[PDB]
Amino acid sequence: QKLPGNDNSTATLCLGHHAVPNGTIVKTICNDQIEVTNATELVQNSSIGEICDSPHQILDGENCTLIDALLGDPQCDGFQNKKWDLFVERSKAYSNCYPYDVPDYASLRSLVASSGTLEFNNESFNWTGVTQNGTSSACIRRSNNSFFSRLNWLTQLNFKYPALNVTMPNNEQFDKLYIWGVHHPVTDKDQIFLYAQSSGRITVSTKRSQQAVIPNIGYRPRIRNIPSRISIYWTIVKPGDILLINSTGNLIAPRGYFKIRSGKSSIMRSDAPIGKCNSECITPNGSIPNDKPFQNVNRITYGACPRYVKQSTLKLATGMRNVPE
Amino acid sequence: GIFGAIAGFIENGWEGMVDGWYGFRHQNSEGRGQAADLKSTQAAIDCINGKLNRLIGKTNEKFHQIEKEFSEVEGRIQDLEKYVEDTKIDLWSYNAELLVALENQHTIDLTDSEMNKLFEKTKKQLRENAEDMGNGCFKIYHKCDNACIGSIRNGTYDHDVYRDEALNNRFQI
Amino acid sequence: GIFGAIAGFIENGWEGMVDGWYGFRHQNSEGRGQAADLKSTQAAIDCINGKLNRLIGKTNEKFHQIEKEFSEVEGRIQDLEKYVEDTKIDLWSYNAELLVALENQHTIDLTDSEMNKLFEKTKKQLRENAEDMGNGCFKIYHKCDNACIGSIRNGTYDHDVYRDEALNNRFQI
Amino acid sequence: GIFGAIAGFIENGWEGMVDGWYGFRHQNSEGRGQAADLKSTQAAIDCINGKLNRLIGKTNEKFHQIEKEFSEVEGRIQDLEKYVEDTKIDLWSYNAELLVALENQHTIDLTDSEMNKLFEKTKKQLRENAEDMGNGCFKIYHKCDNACIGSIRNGTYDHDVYRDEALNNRFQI
Amino acid sequence: QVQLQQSGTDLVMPGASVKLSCKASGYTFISWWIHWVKQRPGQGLEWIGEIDPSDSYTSYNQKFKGKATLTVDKSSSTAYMQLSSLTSEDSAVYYCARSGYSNYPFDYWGQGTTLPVSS
Amino acid sequence: QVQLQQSGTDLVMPGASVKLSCKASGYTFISWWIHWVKQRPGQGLEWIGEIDPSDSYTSYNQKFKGKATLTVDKSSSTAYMQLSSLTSEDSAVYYCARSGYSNYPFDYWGQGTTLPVSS
Amino acid sequence: QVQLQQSGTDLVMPGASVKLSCKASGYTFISWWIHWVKQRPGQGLEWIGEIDPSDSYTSYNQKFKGKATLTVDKSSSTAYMQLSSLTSEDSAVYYCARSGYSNYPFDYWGQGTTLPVSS
Ligand SMILES: *[C@@H]1O[C@H](CO)[C@@H](O[C@@H]2O[C@H](CO)[C@@H](O[C@@H]3O[C@H](CO[C@H]4O[C@H](CO)[C@@H](O)[C@H](O)[C@@H]4O)[C@@H](O)[C@H](O[C@H]4O[C@H](CO)[C@@H](O)[C@H](O)[C@@H]4O)[C@@H]3O)[C@H](O)[C@H]2NC(C)=O)[C@H](O)[C@H]1NC(C)=O
Ligand SMILES: *[C@@H]1O[C@H](CO)[C@@H](O)[C@H](O)[C@H]1NC(C)=O
Ligand SMILES: *[C@@H]1O[C@H](CO)[C@@H](O)[C@H](O)[C@H]1NC(C)=O
Ligand SMILES: *[C@@H]1O[C@H](CO)[C@@H](O)[C@H](O)[C@H]1NC(C)=O
Ligand SMILES: *[C@@H]1O[C@H](CO)[C@@H](O)[C@H](O)[C@H]1NC(C)=O
Ligand SMILES: *[C@@H]1O[C@H](CO)[C@@H](O)[C@H](O)[C@H]1NC(C)=O
Ligand SMILES: *[C@@H]1O[C@H](CO)[C@@H](O)[C@H](O)[C@H]1NC(C)=O
Repeated sequence: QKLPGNDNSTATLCLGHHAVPNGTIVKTICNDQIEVTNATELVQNSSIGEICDSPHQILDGENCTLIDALLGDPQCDGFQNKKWDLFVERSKAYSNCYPYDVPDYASLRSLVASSGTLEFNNESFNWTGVTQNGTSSACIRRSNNSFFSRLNWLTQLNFKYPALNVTMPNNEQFDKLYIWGVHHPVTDKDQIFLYAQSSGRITVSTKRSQQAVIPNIGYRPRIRNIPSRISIYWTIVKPGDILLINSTGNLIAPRGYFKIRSGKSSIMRSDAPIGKCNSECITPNGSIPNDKPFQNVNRITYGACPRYVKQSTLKLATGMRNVPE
Repeated sequence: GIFGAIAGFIENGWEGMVDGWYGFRHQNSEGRGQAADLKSTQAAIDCINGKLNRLIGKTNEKFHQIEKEFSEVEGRIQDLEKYVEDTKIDLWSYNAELLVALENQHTIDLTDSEMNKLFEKTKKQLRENAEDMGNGCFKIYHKCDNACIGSIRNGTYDHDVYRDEALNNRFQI
Repeated sequence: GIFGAIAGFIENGWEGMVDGWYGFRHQNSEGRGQAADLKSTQAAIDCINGKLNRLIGKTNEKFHQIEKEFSEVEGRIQDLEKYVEDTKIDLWSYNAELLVALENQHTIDLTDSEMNKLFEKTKKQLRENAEDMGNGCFKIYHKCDNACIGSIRNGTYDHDVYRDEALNNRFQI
Repeated sequence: GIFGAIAGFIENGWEGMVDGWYGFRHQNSEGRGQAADLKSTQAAIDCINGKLNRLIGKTNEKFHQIEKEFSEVEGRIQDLEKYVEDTKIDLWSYNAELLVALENQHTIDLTDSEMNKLFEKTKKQLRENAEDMGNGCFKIYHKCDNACIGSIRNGTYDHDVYRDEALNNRFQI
Repeated sequence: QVQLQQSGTDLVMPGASVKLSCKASGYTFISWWIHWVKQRPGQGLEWIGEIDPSDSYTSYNQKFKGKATLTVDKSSSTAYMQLSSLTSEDSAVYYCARSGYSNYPFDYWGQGTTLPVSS
Repeated sequence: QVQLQQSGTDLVMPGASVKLSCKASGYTFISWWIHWVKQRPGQGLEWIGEIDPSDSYTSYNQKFKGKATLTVDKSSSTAYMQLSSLTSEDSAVYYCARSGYSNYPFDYWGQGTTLPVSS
Repeated sequence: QVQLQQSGTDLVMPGASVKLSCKASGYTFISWWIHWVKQRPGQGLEWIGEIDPSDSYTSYNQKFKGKATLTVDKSSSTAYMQLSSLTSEDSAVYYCARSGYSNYPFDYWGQGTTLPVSS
């Protein structure tokens, strides 16, 4: 735009554009590196470093797992009747009770996290002729031998184990989740001493499903000086159905229902500390601002979150093309 | 950049345009002067902020999903979940890359279109009272190009009382 | 890539163009009249109907699929099925939104480009016989009746027999 | 939206360019000649080669995946795997079709834009010494010794002595 | 919908002047032209003139140059004919027609205003 | 494939006129120029003329002004050469060359027609 | 950042000539204009003149026409302002300012050079 030397009969009017100095390089479909005046970042590169709980009821799992809090671990007794929107499980979590192994651990954890509540109602179950509240040395609660708080270990009484046959109908207007299990002893002598029968059998059935399990007596590697395991099963009773628990031994009896529901709850595995914010999105690294369309922090998300992409940066051309000099 | 204005006949941009995006600049008898064009600048900002309201915000809520990190080996279900998550991530990464590239190309083409639109609007306002020199400037031939009869290049240029074609528009040396 | 015709120098659309999409309109000594342009209208209709062929009618057959509504609550498999279906629905919804936005932008750019192309064609038809008034009409500086008006609309323009009469009135008048 | 040059004002192509894509072809008193324009050809080649760089050679490594062919017939898991694979294939086929159509449309728009940009550059260079015939040619109203034809193509053409003579040739009788 | 309302019948003495009316509704009055057709019981349709409501452009038939005057009212969306010196040959049915421009077909017609010029 | 078929060998008496032929096949005849090159048995190649088949545009060498006359036949896709007043210095091999244009190179050449001008 | 380094204090005898300096750093010197403002202790700010570093365009105030002359040095990115025939009325603080163009506001200002014109 070299303007002439101002002749006083005829002169020029020029047109131009913005061209801020030293703009930003973006990507187009012709040029992979073109400079524009302004550009915005569309990928959330980093988080604030911590989870924080203003919109969502974040429940810190601490050194407790969701299944342990479901079962009633003495170190997880502080989670009784607790609701949440996101259970943050920590990598430091462990178990300090009787060893257990859920055969469908992922499914049980997913359904309990989707229900998103630990509210528990006790039922007056009709256990007749057996001994309730069995205790173990590997499960310590206030310096005494204890067990899971939501599970009832039923043993022999006076060297006799009558064949259990109980019934609790769902007369309410909601689903009833019954958590139970089968005890796997270590020896035939131990099985005889515990349940007075050489072999047990549990048939927890409803009006649309049945679950028959057999205890597997045998030796196992010792966890907390216990060579036995308890595999945990669950049963869901719809309104109008009837929970029929009949057994002849090796029953870890339930104590009530857990009131599963449908909502917006989930579970996350994270190690970030919990602070104070107002943030809609939670990643295992921490809460991110959900103002950018995309992210590269983590593929695990909860809430209104940007979509995960593999790109590190994506500059949208906010301004015009920069032509300096 | 298909209209060929920002990188075309305009050889370079103008550092110092701190108020607008497109503007006018002159040197007449009453000295040099600059002004910004509010209409084209506002139209460009309007379309770019429309893209910004489409992109910024509007995040879908995904509360409960599948597990995406596994600490053990299971087999079929693990492979299927990993395959589904990798497929979703690859498809969304391709969508993000294509959207960014297409919208950047559209933004540059829109800027070129707005610059060419302002240039052609000024050319149609001037009619035969000015000649385009190919630098994006308009050699205006009568008098007082942008001081007293040239603040009216907001839409009110008379182009009839200054039909001065005899001075230098059609003249012999 | 707005060419600045449909919302630029053409101030408003013509409610009354019952046939055709683009057209001419004259003001002669024999009265007013107007007619449509078949070629540009047919080109715009051809591209829009081609978009309609690739959109309307072509559907894929999906006979057997997975369950998408569940009455009971199993975990791992029903959550992968729900996750897969939600991922497919979100990807296809994004594809639909991007496709609709891109096709609408291309349609608007095409309909602007056809108007600008027809304007530039009828501008190149009359080299020094008409001047751009900048409102879409051309001040043609000679006695033109309906015969030469339809010749301009026709493509049988001469631009040489009227050149003297359109060059005296353009400059001396 | 295309411009109006490649298939519109530029009538039927030339086929004589064996070196360049765009160029000039004149008829002077010294005889006819053809020459290619390196700048517009190189710009179109650069953008087309960039579009080829996004696609050719850039592939993602997918080592272990799910089984996609089943000899036996099964239930939920096999149906889910088939559904996931069919969904991925359909989404990538739609992405490929949309990408091919969009890049072909942009390549056609780019070539049309480059031809129109070269024509407008030549028109701005020639000033009021040449006229638009509508065929895409320039009736240059001043004779030259092929030096003007050489100086128009590279970009070193001025009005020079050939302004008064060109105006006298344009405005006669 | 689009309608062109007209008066039914006007009794006018011979040698006088009348101002017919054609109320336009259901459409933008500026964008569409208004024409005028006269139909005698013993003759065919006869075009009288056309009016452009945007700027009041007048172009009449040669037979009706000094007979009819076409005016519009943009506020009330009405078009008027000022017939002058009505004779026995002017007793016919008058229609108002919406076309779109001068060289386009009459899209919608009026009901027809009979004008018996008799004493 | 593109090729320029020519006549084999014409034995023409001195002082006579000959009309050589260069049949074009395998390409669009009107979109490519045709040249003519004469090669003496002792000397090198000498350009004679060029023709544009679209409109029969002619421009010959300065030496071969009145000697050569280039014509084309768009129906049969053949380019002729009316050599007139053959002498002893006109006995040479004549080639026809396809081209993009006047300044574009000789893309493809014919087989060459030997023209012995002897009695 | 954008800085306009200026001299601190120059002691000049009356009736002599001084050449102030204003070094520009942190920005492109060519594309931004440079102005000069004089502020007396008993008066307000007074604009002297402006310079375009691209092609040395000069336009001064009517009061300071022969007093000041504005020059630039594109190599060292320094803008000069030569004062001629200094009197007692010229003893004031002089500021150099970067604006952006002629009619645009002064973005960044210099530190100001006090010029006591005394004997
Ligand atoms: C079938 O095969 C399995 C193989 O897995 C055998 O299982 C092992 O059996 C041995 C023997 O009972 C177990 O060893 C025991 O480990 C206990 C736990 O050890 C931890 O705690 C002690 C402190 O209490 C620490 O010192 C130690 O480092 C560990 O951190 C010990 O407490 C036991 O000690 C008992 O025996 C010693 C004598 O050896 C006494 O001095 C002690 O006071 C105490 O009474 C004992 O060492 C072992 O843990 C079992 N599991 C594994 C994985 O090896 C089955 O026994 C075998 N069954 C048959 C019928 O053959
Ligand atoms: C941008 O470039 C300019 C030189 O043109 C330089 O002074 C400035 O420091 C650069 N900005 C950054 C953030 O590096
Ligand atoms: C487990 O958590 C409790 C409370 O958070 C803490 O007191 C205890 O030390 C933890 N256990 C270990 C082994 O750190
Ligand atoms: C429990 O079972 C015993 C069986 O002996 C029965 O007599 C008793 O009524 C039952 N009680 C309830 C509350 O069902
Ligand atoms: C077992 O323990 C529970 C406390 O969880 C108590 O309510 C119940 O009465 C106990 N039953 C017996 C038989 O001690
Ligand atoms: C219009 O063109 C057609 C064919 O091109 C032909 O009738 C004639 O050349 C033209 N007619 C009129 C009335 O201009
Ligand atoms: C035309 O451009 C060429 C570069 O290709 C160069 O010789 C010069 O700039 C121009 N030619 C002449 C003779 O000036």
